Order: sequence, then C-alpha cells, then structure tokens
Amino acid sequence: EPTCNTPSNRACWSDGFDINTDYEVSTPDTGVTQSYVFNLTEVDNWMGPDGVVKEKVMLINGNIMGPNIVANWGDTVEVTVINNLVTNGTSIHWHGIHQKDTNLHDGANGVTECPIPPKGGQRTYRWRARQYGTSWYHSHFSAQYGNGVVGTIQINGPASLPYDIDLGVFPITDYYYRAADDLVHFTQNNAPPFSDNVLINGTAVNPNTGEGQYANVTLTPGKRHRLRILNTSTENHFQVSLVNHTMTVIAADMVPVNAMTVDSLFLAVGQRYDVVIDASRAPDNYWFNVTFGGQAACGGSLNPHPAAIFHYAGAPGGLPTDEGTPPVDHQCLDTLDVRPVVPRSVPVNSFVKRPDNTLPVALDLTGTPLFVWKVNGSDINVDWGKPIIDYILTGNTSYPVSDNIVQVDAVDQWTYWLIENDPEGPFSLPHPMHLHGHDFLVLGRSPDVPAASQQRFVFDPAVDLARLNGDNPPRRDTTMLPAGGWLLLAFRTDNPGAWLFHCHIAWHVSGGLSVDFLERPADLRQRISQEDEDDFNRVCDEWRAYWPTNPYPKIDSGL
Amino acid sequence: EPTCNTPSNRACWSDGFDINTDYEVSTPDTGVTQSYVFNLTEVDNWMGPDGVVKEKVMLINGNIMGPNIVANWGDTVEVTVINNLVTNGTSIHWHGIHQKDTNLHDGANGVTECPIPPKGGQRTYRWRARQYGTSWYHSHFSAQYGNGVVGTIQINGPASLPYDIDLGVFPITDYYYRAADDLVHFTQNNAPPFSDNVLINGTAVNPNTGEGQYANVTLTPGKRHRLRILNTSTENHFQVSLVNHTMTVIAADMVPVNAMTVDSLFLAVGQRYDVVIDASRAPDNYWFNVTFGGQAACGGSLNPHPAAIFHYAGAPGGLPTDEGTPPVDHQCLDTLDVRPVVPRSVPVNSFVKRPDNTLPVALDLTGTPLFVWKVNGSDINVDWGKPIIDYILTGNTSYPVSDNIVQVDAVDQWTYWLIENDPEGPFSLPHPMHLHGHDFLVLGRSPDVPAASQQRFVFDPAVDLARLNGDNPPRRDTTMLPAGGWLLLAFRTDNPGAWLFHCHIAWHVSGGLSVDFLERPADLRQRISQEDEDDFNRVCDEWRAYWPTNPYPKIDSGL
Ligand SMILES: *[C@@H]1O[C@H](CO)[C@@H](O[C@@H]2O[C@H](CO)[C@@H](O)[C@H](O)[C@H]2NC(C)=O)[C@H](O)[C@H]1NC(C)=O
Ligand SMILES: *[C@@H]1O[C@H](CO)[C@@H](O[C@@H]2O[C@H](CO)[C@@H](O)[C@H](O)[C@H]2NC(C)=O)[C@H](O)[C@H]1NC(C)=O
Ligand SMILES: *[C@@H]1O[C@H](CO)[C@@H](O[C@@H]2O[C@H](CO)[C@@H](O)[C@H](O)[C@H]2NC(C)=O)[C@H](O)[C@H]1NC(C)=O
Ligand SMILES: *[C@@H]1O[C@H](CO)[C@@H](O[C@@H]2O[C@H](CO)[C@@H](O)[C@H](O)[C@H]2NC(C)=O)[C@H](O)[C@H]1NC(C)=O
Ligand SMILES: *[C@@H]1O[C@H](CO)[C@@H](O)[C@H](O)[C@H]1NC(C)=O
Ligand SMILES: *[C@@H]1O[C@H](CO)[C@@H](O)[C@H](O)[C@H]1NC(C)=O
Ligand SMILES: *[C@@H]1O[C@H](CO)[C@@H](O)[C@H](O)[C@H]1NC(C)=O
Ligand SMILES: *[C@@H]1O[C@H](CO)[C@@H](O)[C@H](O)[C@H]1NC(C)=O
Ligand SMILES: *[C@@H]1O[C@H](CO)[C@@H](O)[C@H](O)[C@H]1NC(C)=O
Ligand SMILES: *[C@@H]1O[C@H](CO)[C@@H](O)[C@H](O)[C@H]1NC(C)=O
Ligand SMILES: *[C@@H]1O[C@H](CO)[C@@H](O)[C@H](O)[C@H]1NC(C)=O
Ligand SMILES: COc1cc(O)cc(OC)c1O
Ligand SMILES: COc1cc(O)cc(OC)c1O
Ligand SMILES: [Cl-]
Ligand SMILES: [Cl-]
Ligand SMILES: [Cu+2]
Ligand SMILES: [Cu+2]
Ligand SMILES: [Cu+2]
Ligand SMILES: [Cu+2]
Ligand SMILES: [Cu+2]
Ligand SMILES: [Cu+2]
Ligand SMILES: [Cu+2]
Ligand SMILES: [Cu+2]
Repeated sequence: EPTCNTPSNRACWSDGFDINTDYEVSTPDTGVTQSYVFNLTEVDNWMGPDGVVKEKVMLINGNIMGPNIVANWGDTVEVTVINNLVTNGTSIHWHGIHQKDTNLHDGANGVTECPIPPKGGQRTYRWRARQYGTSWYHSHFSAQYGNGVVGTIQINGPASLPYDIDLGVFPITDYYYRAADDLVHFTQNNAPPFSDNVLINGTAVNPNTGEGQYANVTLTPGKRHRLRILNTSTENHFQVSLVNHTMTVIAADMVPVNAMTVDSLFLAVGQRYDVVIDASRAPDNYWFNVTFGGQAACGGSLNPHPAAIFHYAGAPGGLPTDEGTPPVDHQCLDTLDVRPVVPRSVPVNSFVKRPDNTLPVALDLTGTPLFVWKVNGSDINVDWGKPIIDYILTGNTSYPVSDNIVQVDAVDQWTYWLIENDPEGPFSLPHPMHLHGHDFLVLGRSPDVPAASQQRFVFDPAVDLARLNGDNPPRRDTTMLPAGGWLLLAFRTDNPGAWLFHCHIAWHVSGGLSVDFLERPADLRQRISQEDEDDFNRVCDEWRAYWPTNPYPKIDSGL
Repeated sequence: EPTCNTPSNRACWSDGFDINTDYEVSTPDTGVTQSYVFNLTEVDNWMGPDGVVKEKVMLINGNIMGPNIVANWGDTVEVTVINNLVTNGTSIHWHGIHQKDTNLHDGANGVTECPIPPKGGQRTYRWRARQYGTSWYHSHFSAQYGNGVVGTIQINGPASLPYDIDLGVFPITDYYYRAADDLVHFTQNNAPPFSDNVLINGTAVNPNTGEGQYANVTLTPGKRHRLRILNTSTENHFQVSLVNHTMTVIAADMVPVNAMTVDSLFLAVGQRYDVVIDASRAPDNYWFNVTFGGQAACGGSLNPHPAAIFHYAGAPGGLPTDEGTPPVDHQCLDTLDVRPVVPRSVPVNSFVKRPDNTLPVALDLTGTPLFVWKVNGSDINVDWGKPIIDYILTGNTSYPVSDNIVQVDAVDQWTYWLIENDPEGPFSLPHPMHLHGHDFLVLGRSPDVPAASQQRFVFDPAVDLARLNGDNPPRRDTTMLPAGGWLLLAFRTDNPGAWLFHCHIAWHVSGGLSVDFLERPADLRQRISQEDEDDFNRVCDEWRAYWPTNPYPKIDSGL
C-alpha cells in the first residue's frame, strides 16, 4: 500500500520506500496477498478477435489472456493453477519475477517442477513482489503460451516521472491461425512464418475481411499517461510509435530508468517498456503503429499495418487520417541508451574469453530435424518427469548433457557471460536472450549493423574492452544477441536455484536454444522448504503417473 | 549506319528501319564488321578503385572491364578472345544477344563450346547485331566473371523518345574483395555476403577510408540525356534513383518499350534499363543512389550508400548536398508495367500445368555441400570436355541427367513455362531468371508480397488465368521469380539451339540453378556450318588435352 505516491509525486511510495530505494535489497512489508486461480481449458474451432476461427486454443478462465494481476510492491501473489486441458502438461512462468529464494515457484517445467497434469491437476504458486513495474506470465510447457496460456503482471510502485493516469497494461502479440504444436513441427524444418496478425491489447482488424476492431485508447487531453506496453509474441519483434507524439520511457522490463523521450521503440519478445505520453497535441485520433525493421530478421506480419487508435477525449470518432511517418529501422536491436534509476557498476577492463565464461550458439543443420539450436554444443532437452529440482533434492549431481547445466558456485559474486552468435555458421539470426531468476547488465555487444548483413564478429579485447559499459549499463531481463555476433552479459549470483537462460523465440528454445544456470546448488537444497519440497513430489508423482497414458510424444526440448 | 536518326526524331533510323520495325524479323544490311580482341590475364595483389587490394583478378586487356563494344543495328561484331590466364578456361557469353542461328557463338561452356584453354588459348566469336540497345558480355566459366571477365555492349539504333545526348553506358556491380572461386566455395555452405562495395561506371568511394572517387556524369543543362544503366553483378540486385529527378524508361534489356516515367527503378543481376533524364532542374550536383529493398532477400552491400554525382555543366564542384528520400521498396521485383514498342500477343485465356511445362526449382540441403540448387529433381552440371554440341554433332542423343536437357522440338511455336520457386521447401529467395537465345514474354507471376514474408503460392487456374497478360507483356531476357512463388513466361521456338535457362546469381547457377533448352535439335545440326563445326572441335581438342594438366578441381556446375 502507498501513502505519498500521487499524480504530482510518483517517485515517493511509502515511508522509507521510493524510486531511489534499492528494490533488490529492500522490500515493503504490506502483509497483503493477492490471490488468483488459473483454470485452463482447450477450445476447438474458436472464433478469434479478427473473425478467423482457429483449430484449437488453450485458454485461462475462457478469455484470450489470463487475469491481469495487480499487487503493490511488498505484497505476495498466490495463484492456484488448475489444468483442465485434455492432454497437456502446464507450468506458469512469471517473467520478470526474480523468484528471490523461491526458485520452486518459477514454472520452468523440467527445471524447477514437473508440469501439473491435464484433466484437473492443480498447484499453488506463491511469490513476493520485490520488484514493481510491468511483466507477465505464460506456459513454459514447450510452446503452449502460443495457444493462449498467458497474461500480464502490474505490481504498482514508484515511477521515475510524475504522471496523471496509468492506462494499465497494453500487451502486444504476434497472432497465428495454426496452433502452437503445428507451428513447432513446422519450424523444425522450415523458416518461421510471418504472424497472421498482431493483436494489440487483445484485438486487431483482419486486413482481408475487415472484421474485428482496433485497440481504442482514450487520452484525457493535456494529461500525461503511463501506458505499459509489452511484447508477448512467440516470435515477432516489434517496433512501435504514436503518430505525432513522443513516448518517454520510464522503465524497461521491470527496472525503472531515467526519463528517456523517443519517437519509437523496439521491443523484443518478452521485453516491456513503460512510458508516459503527454496528450498535448491537437484533439484528434492518432494511429498507434506497430512496424518492423532489421530486414525481417526478427519477424513480421501478413497484416501490413497492425495498428491501434488513440483518441482524445472530446474529439470526433472514427479513424485517424494522418498515416504518419515510418520510424527509424531499429534493426532487431534494443536500445542500450536506458540508464537504471538505481545504479550498478562493475569493472569492464580485466576481461578474458575462456570456455567457462562463454556460451557459443550454433544452428546445427546436419541432423534431424533440419533446424536444431545448440548452446555450447548441445540442444537443450529437459526431463519433464525429473526436473533438475529432484536431482538437487535426491542429491544426484550427474546432470544429463541434455540439461545444459552451467554451474555457478560463487556466492553473491558478479559473473560475466559471453554469448556467441554462430559467428561460424551458414547464417546467424537475431535472438531475444532472456534470463530467469535475475536481471543482467548489458555490458556490451558487437557493432550495430543491419541485421541481415551476414557480417560476423568475434569478441576481441584489444578493440572490444573499449566498447564495454560498466557504469550504470542497461539492466533488464531480456536483450538482443546480434545477428552473427556477440553479447557480453553480467549477473550477481544473489539467488540460489536452477535458472534458465534462453532465447525467447518460442520456435528457438523449442529447438534447443537454452542453458540452465545451476546457481549455487548446495545453498539451494537448504533454502527449499518442506512445503515446496513436498508439493514438488506430489505434482511430480502425479505427472509421472499421468505421462505414459498420454497419446502424443514430446517432440522438442520441453520448453 | 543511320541516315535519319537525329535528336529531334530518334524513332527513325534509315531507309526502311525505324522504331516500329520488328528487329526480330528484319535487320539492316550494312556490310560493316566491328572487330575486337579480349586478351584475358591473371593479376595478383591488384589495387582496386576503392583503394583496396584484391588477392586476384581476371581482366580483359588489363582493365577493370573489357572493351565497351559499340556498333550499329545490322553490323557484325567479331571478337577474338585470347585466354592468357594461368589455370582457367574461359568462354565469353554475349548476354541479351539472341545469336540467331549462331548458337555455337553464345559462349556457354559445357553447352555451346568447350572452354578456351588457358596460357594463350584462342577463339573468335562472330554474331550479327539483329537487336539494338544495351546489354553486356561476361564469362560463363563457372563464376569467373566475378573476377573481372566482364564488359558491356551498345548496338546503336532508333529509340522510343527523342534525346539530345547519349551518355552511353553506366554499368552497376556488386564488388567483393574476395575472389570468385573462394566466394563460390563459401556460398556452398553459407549465406552469400553483402558486397564490400558497389562500383558505378567502374568506381566507388570506400566508405571506411574515403579513398577512390565517385562516378561523375556531366549534364548539359536543359538537355535530354540517355543513360544506359546496367546491372552487371554476380548477386546484388539494385534499386536506383536520381535525387530531385525522374527517369523515363525507353528500353528494358534489349527491348525498347513505350516511354514510362518513374521515380526509381529495380535492376536484377543481368537487367538493363535505358532511360531519359531531362536536366531541367536547378544547376547543381545530385546524388545518383543505389539503394536496396526486399529485405535483403536479393542483395546488400556494406557500403551503406553507394552513390554517383550527376553534375550540371556550369554549376560548381564538390559533393551533392541534398541527400534526398529513399525510393520505394521494390521487394526484389522487376516492374511488369513495361510495354514493348513492337508488340506480341499470345493467348492467356487457357493454361494447364504438366510435367512437361513445369520447372520446379528446389534448394536441397540434404547433401554435400549444404547449398545445392535443383531444377526438376536435378542440379545442373555440364562437362567442359563434352558440350551438348558435341552430342548434336556426334548424333549422340543420350544426354546425361546433369545437363538438365529440355527438348523443345516444335518449329517456330510459342511454348509456356511455369517456373516454381520451391513452394514446399524450407525457405525461398528471389531469383533472376535469365533465358539464353531469346527474349521471353512475362505472362505473369505469383502475386507481389514482401520478399521475406515466407508466403508460398502454387499456380491456380481458378484464380490465376485472370492475372496473366497476353496483350503486349514485358518482353526481356531477365525477370524475377518470386520468393516461395511462381513465374509464367513464353518464347517462340524461332532459334534451333542449346540455350541455358538459369538464375543469374553466380552462386546459384554455380550451385545448380539452370536448365538447358535443346531447342529444335534436328534443325540445329543442319545449320552448324563447316567452319563452326571444325572450330568447335579444335578448341575442344585443346581443352580436352589441357584439362588433365589442370592443377585445380572443377568444384561447381561448370557454369
Ligand atoms: C498438447 O496439446 C495438443 C493437443 O491437441 C497436441 O498437439 C497435437 O499433436 C498431435 C500429436 O502429435 C498432432 O497430430 C496434432 O496435429 C496436434 N494438434 C494441434 C491442434 O496442435 C500436442 O501433441 C500436445 N503435447 C503433449 C505431449 O501433450
Ligand atoms: C498506422 O496504421 C494505419 C491504419 O492501419 C496505417 O494506415 C494505412 O496506410 C496504408 C499505407 O499507405 C493505407 O493504404 C491504408 O489505407 C491505411 N489504413 C488506414 C485505415 O488509414 C498507417 O499507415 C500506419 N502508419 C505507419 C507509419 O505505418
Ligand atoms: C580458376 O582460377 C583460379 C586461379 O587461382 C583457381 O582458384 C583457386 O582454386 C584453388 C583450388 O581450389 C584454391 O586453392 C585457390 O585459393 C583459388 N584461388 C582463388 C583466388 O580463387 C580455380 O581453381 C581455377 N579453376 C579451374 C577450374 O581451373
Ligand atoms: C544517396 O547517396 C549519398 C551518397 O553517399 C547518401 O548520402 C549521405 O552521404 C553523405 C555524404 O554526403 C553522408 O553524410 C550521409 O551519412 C549519407 N546520407 C544519409 C545519412 O542518409 C544518401 O543518403 C543517399 N540518399 C538517398 C537518396 O536515399
Ligand atoms: C474450470 O472451469 C470450468 C468451466 O469450463 C468449470 O466447470 C470448473 O469447475 C473449473 N475448474 C475449477 C476447479 O475451478
Ligand atoms: C474510442 O473510444 C472513445 C471513448 O469512449 C470514443 O470517443 C471513440 O468513438 C472510439 N473511437 C474509435 C477508435 O473507433
Ligand atoms: C562448454 O563446454 C566445454 C567443453 O566441453 C566446457 O569445458 C566449457 O566450460 C563449457 N562452457 C560453458 C559456458 O558452459
Ligand atoms: C596479351 O597481353 C599481353 C600483356 O598482357 C601482351 O604481351 C600480349 O602480347 C597480348 N597477347 C596477345 C596474343 O594479344
Ligand atoms: C564511363 O566511364 C568512362 C571512362 O571509361 C567515361 O568516359 C564516361 O563518360 C563514363 N560514363 C558516364 C555516364 O559518366
Ligand atoms: C565532376 O565533373 C564536372 C565536369 O567536369 C566538374 O564540374 C565537377 O567538379 C566534378 N566533380 C567532382 C566531385 O569530381
Ligand atoms: C520434369 O521431370 C520429369 C521426369 O520426371 C519429366 O516428365 C518432365 O518433362 C520434366 N519437366 C520439364 C519441363 O523438364
Ligand atoms: C527470421 O527467422 C528465421 C529465418 C530462417 O531462415 C530460419 C530460422 O530458423 C531455423 C528463423 O528463425
Ligand atoms: C539472401 O540470399 C540468401 C540467403 C540465405 O540465407 C541463404 C542463401 O543461399 C544461397 C541465399 O542466397
Ligand atoms: Cl525471469
Ligand atoms: Cl542472352
Ligand atoms: Cu517469458
Ligand atoms: Cu522468464
Ligand atoms: Cu532465437
Ligand atoms: Cu523461460
Ligand atoms: Cu549474363
Ligand atoms: Cu545470357
Ligand atoms: Cu538464384
Ligand atoms: Cu547464362
């Protein structure tokens, strides 16, 4: 609960708690729990928001996304997930949510937990709100969030700007007619398709039948407005802009940033950015355009102009008439100009490339299926019925090779990670790289160049040390790995558990694009409570019980 | 020679020849032969126009391009080609030059001749210029033209518009510091690289050092000028545009067309557009920009802004100052609005797909190397030491698979060809499809989408007969095959010959992307002259004899 957060002062929140408070080491005690249930059901022949009937959808409480969770900073959020799907396991991952000492509530099935069984299994997740900002939650069961298992989190708190109205979440998703497993088998041997449409907060028009409707957001004239924009796509990466208006980014993912005003923004998959918009132009209807760039290397759509309408309150109705101007091609690259409100510094001199700090990504085309993704020479392939948490608990330390375990014992230390992008391969792609348990610092990346340019860059200290940023760099949970090049990441081992680090393109992690940071194993066995350990075996026993009866194979990594 | 061709009336040419004559059935008798020699040699460590030193080049008379051939409508062109390369054969193909019953001069090694042996090998081509306009010549000995065995052709004749100055040729080319064979070798297992630079009339600035010079054309203020723009690249497809000026296309490849005024034009490898430009703007310097569109699906260059300077005679020196606006994205597609001055009509109310009219193009990844191109189940591979003409002349009619033979017996009839671009494959790229011996009709294509939009079209009678056009359609020798799509074209069988039909990207034809039209083979043998026969046999003799002493392997189609 806030006591001094007001339109005129958003930086303050409670006594001793504000925009300057280091939220990773200090949280509010509110005593308040927001409770939620997620009841999942498979719908066949469902008539989607643009007119088109889909073969099958996977639906939370029978809507297009689940419940929009809202808690305040300091609260707890508890969610009982009941899986009334026909065949599918599930497991809800809370994206952006650090899980500080609650690794078991992470929802990375095969890693932190077995999936809840179909036809009625259930499980309560509970975690603390030690961050405030905009994130979201979705299935990590192979690519099922692409079927509909997904929604948003708003955990309210201080902002790095005053604003009058919080317009609330504005999520954006690529939207395909073919269901998520059809799409996985399809991308095992074939280039990912253009999305059939892009939904904006649930809705979009069919550029071919005219059915459906635009998102319609009403600005109070002369008021400033927080809008919380997200990319919930399985694959599209997006570029966004508001015709005749600037957007001032006040946070990226769930990390508040100094005010940074811009004409457009790239959001990858899993990215979010909260922004203020000042309704100070002429009363009217303005397009909100979704565009794309980086020469389709990070997706596009058969809808050639996905859009929403921003309508000033008092102005006539109907559609915008200024088409606007195209934004700068952002080239499948996020902006590294953002600067956290709450600093971090680490040194960006000393750097040595060695096998224990380096994650080489490589598309193997010489197997079956054609498109297989490998980190440090192995495609991930978790065991759904034998998560890493059952190894931890039963004391087994011989993790399979499939598991892609990257072991980190150092306690509370900064660790630097070189992620390499198939500099050697036949070709290289944009990958949206995202970390569970943690926000990383984006120390640096290989030169910014058009995405489809085939140029290949190997980290060199002679030239690349000079390019690193150790002084309050971007901190967030999702960033771009450059086409044919390299990302230099750093994270503080401040959270024992098994924490995935993967590309967030549903087809890519599906095909092998993951690691598993085993972060501080022995500490982790101790901080896992009896209620979690016990709930872990129940769900695991039932699943293992469920699994052999299931009429369909596992046909991908599990993630 | 012309007797009435003046700036005010370009349509006339001489007594009985004019812009309306059907140059495919009627030619001037001038009795004039224009003679040329091409003395080809290997130079190692050669400093290119942009200040950068290449490992190896193959040049014609010690320059970056060979003689600029020039002649009147009617004459003969007779070029002795003396091969003073170390290791490689050569065979100079005259591209856009139909070779009316001069098939053994077409310069397709493996098809119409053996390679001219290295170390003083020698052969003289003669063909009649029964077509005026702009085209070009280059090697066909695998990818050798990527090294410098290239140049251009201007057969003077009437035009579709009056103009005061012929600015003469302006060839545009991708420019790669690596040597052709290495590039071949590379693209066998890797996406093709963006060019290191683009040369315009033979020159470019290096955009990393500034060394070199811009191409620089003077305009006589107030005058109408004709520029004969060509795309001579191994790969890049280009978009061009003149800042603050229009261009009127008065010809396409060697087909004049009715005048068509545009803002910018797309040229695929091989293509040519003569245009008219009126220096009617303010006296100044303007950038002529080469840009790319179609989402790098057919091109890119690491020079961000290849440009030349169009300088108005009388205005001052220095660089153009108005940077201008990017042309439209032409999506890797040639324009089909173009109308030949001498029209052809065929029927388009009536088509049926069959094996015998259907070219299925296929990228095959299942083998060695990674990237093999297949048309109708087979990657072409010709035999430099037994050319299909040694078959026609030995009455041997048992052609290997490899040669990708297409027997068209019909005498002087329209034949229809459905070309399919891997609608089933893992992905599909545009291809510049080039027919030897003929100009084709472009009846049509799959409809026009973004080049990387992943869309797959199969020709459909129901839907696609209303998209065809038998009423004077673009006529030309190169046109685009759409990514995942199709193309329908036609030619008359008025030329007994063996005629390659292949994608002009050096890499893809090196890879297998060809067929061979064995056009009216019975007709062919009666028509080879004693001197053509014996000369073909001589060269074949010295090639077959040279070949066992060649130190490198053939690694590619041959072509
Ligand atoms: C989870 O959900 C769907 C249930 O429909 C499964 O997807 C189907 O897989 C079958 C068997 O491989 C295919 O033949 C169907 O085409 C798929 N249909 C759709 C609509 O995707 C998937 O197999 C399931 N995975 C598991 C292990 O339960
Ligand atoms: C914003 O979205 C709008 C509406 O979807 C886009 O407007 C379309 O513009 C195209 C492009 O010329 C027109 O042919 C359509 O008729 C427009 N739709 C409407 C309803 O006006 C708009 O172009 C987007 N603007 C930008 C920069 O992408
Ligand atoms: C054509 O000429 C070039 C002349 O060098 C040959 O190219 C070389 O090929 C060898 C053998 O694979 C390589 O080691 C060299 O690196 C190549 N040099 C360059 C710069 O490309 C090529 O083999 C010749 N081809 C034939 C068929 O004789
Ligand atoms: C056309 O070509 C010029 C040739 O390089 C490009 O213009 C710029 O080059 C100047 C040299 O004057 C540089 O300062 C700029 O960085 C380049 N222009 C920019 C930033 O766009 C030019 O852009 C090309 N323009 C067109 C018409 O698309
Ligand atoms: C899930 O929703 C269904 C409606 O389809 C309802 O019948 C059922 O009781 C719900 N499950 C639970 C335990 O909430
Ligand atoms: C959007 O909603 C507002 C407020 O209720 C209304 O003024 C307007 O009619 C709507 N316009 C659109 C985008 O269709
Ligand atoms: C990559 O695997 C190698 C070789 O097996 C191992 O020595 C190395 O430390 C691994 N690196 C990472 C980053 O896990
Ligand atoms: C070819 O050019 C060379 C120099 O490169 C010259 O020596 C030679 O005489 C010329 N050869 C012929 C046959 O024209
Ligand atoms: C082409 O370059 C040549 C030099 O070989 C020059 O004489 C000519 O005028 C150039 N063409 C144009 C259009 O500038
Ligand atoms: C281009 O040539 C013209 C005509 O000779 C001259 O006026 C102009 O200064 C030249 N410009 C450059 C940059 O070389
Ligand atoms: C394609 O191949 C088949 C042989 O399977 C043949 O029947 C057909 O004539 C071929 N099509 C063309 C145009 O070559
Ligand atoms: C733009 O995205 C892709 C293009 C491709 O060509 C292949 C892929 O996966 C194997 C891709 O993801
Ligand atoms: C843009 O052109 C290509 C892209 C690719 O990714 C592979 C290729 O194989 C030849 C290509 O030609
Ligand atoms: Cl996370
Ligand atoms: Cl030709
Ligand atoms: Cu996520
Ligand atoms: Cu996550
Ligand atoms: Cu990826
Ligand atoms: Cu994840
Ligand atoms: Cu050619
Ligand atoms: Cu040709
Ligand atoms: Cu091709
Ligand atoms: Cu050819």
